[PDB]
Amino acid sequence: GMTEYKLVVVGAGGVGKSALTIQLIQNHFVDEYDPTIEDSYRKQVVIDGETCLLDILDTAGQEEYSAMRDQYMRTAEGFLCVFAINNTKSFEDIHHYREQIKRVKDSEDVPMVLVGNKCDLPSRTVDTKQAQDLARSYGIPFIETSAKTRQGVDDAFYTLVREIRKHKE
Amino acid sequence: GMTEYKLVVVGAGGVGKSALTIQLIQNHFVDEYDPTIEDSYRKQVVIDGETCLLDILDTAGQEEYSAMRDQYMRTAEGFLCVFAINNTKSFEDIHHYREQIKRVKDSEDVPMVLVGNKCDLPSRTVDTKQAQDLARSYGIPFIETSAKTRQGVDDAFYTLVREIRKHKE
Ligand SMILES: Nc1nc2c(ncn2[C@@H]2O[C@H](COP(=O)(O)OP(=O)(O)O)[C@@H](O)[C@H]2O)c(=O)[nH]1
Ligand SMILES: Nc1nc2c(ncn2[C@@H]2O[C@H](COP(=O)(O)OP(=O)(O)O)[C@@H](O)[C@H]2O)c(=O)[nH]1
Ligand SMILES: [Mg+2]
Ligand SMILES: [Mg+2]
Repeated sequence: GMTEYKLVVVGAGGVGKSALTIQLIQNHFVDEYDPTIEDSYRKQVVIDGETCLLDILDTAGQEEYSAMRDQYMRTAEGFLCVFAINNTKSFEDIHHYREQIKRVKDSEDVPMVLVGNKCDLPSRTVDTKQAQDLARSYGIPFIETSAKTRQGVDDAFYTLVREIRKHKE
Repeated sequence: GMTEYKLVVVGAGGVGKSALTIQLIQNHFVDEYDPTIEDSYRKQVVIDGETCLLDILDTAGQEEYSAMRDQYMRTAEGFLCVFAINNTKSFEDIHHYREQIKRVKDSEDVPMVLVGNKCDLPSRTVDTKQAQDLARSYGIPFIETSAKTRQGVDDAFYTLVREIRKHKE
């Protein structure tokens, strides 16, 4: 049937993983989303003229057991690694998330996008060059996003889908 | 195996995409064809003395998933972009369709014809020069048609096929 793409959003708490998911799914910005809510979202889209379904797991803290986490991490085809451009710690924490994906997927070639969220905020502590440099080093795309403005949210998810398509071609 | 040309008709609802297809297929003008109906038509024709088959998808621009739509947009060889000369909005909407075509065909060199329909009407708000100028900008032909009078309907479709023949030359 219709192609399904299983995506997982990873990153340090507070970077805007839920705001980005919900912007994509529900086309609105939520100012408060309880940190501990972990859940998956399905949305039909058209990417480069291809009608497909995005199956997205919005991840929370790595403390608590999630039955959903097990299946997705196992079966996921693509990952958004999200940092916040006003959170230096979160950008420093990116290599971790990527090394955990490689280990769980037992593979050095997992489709991934590097996402710098909160581009709507005027004091960046993580600049464009540093983000471009990391992504280049990983051989993945970097996309600047605002969950509040919708800036580049579609771009990030569509770029991961395109990255998955190339992993099969 | 007889040569098949897969054509897709695109444009804003109400420009006469269905009227033009049915004029070509059934050699009559239909005043009432459900705006939301999308389907494909196959018709044997003779172009410049070549007996070929036209496989045309008359698009309705609907939301629900259609495997046939996806197949046609991916496998198509040529596109009619249709506006109505008494519909300024529809001519303004032409760039959107061309950009969708570029994205799905993964190319900036896709056989295309710009079609200005309803030249039987005296209330023209989109003049010949502006249509010629857009087509020149895109590097494609512009053809004036009337589904009701059957003016240039054959010309529109046969012009697209010739454009496809040159792409494959
Ligand atoms: N200005 C701004 N605030 C954002 C953005 N994304 C998330 N936020 C806010 O940052 C906080 C954390 O967002 P949340 O989605 O809970 O983060 P998560 O735990 O990483 O999923 C909330 O107050 C959000 O409203 C963004 O792009 N811009
Ligand atoms: N006068 C005139 N009316 C037309 C012409 N082509 C279509 N129509 C009418 O305009 C409307 C739109 O036609 P339709 O085929 O439904 O457009 P579509 O939605 O683009 O497929 C219908 O009421 C048609 O009868 C034309 O060349 N001249
Ligand atoms: Mg959250
Ligand atoms: Mg129609």
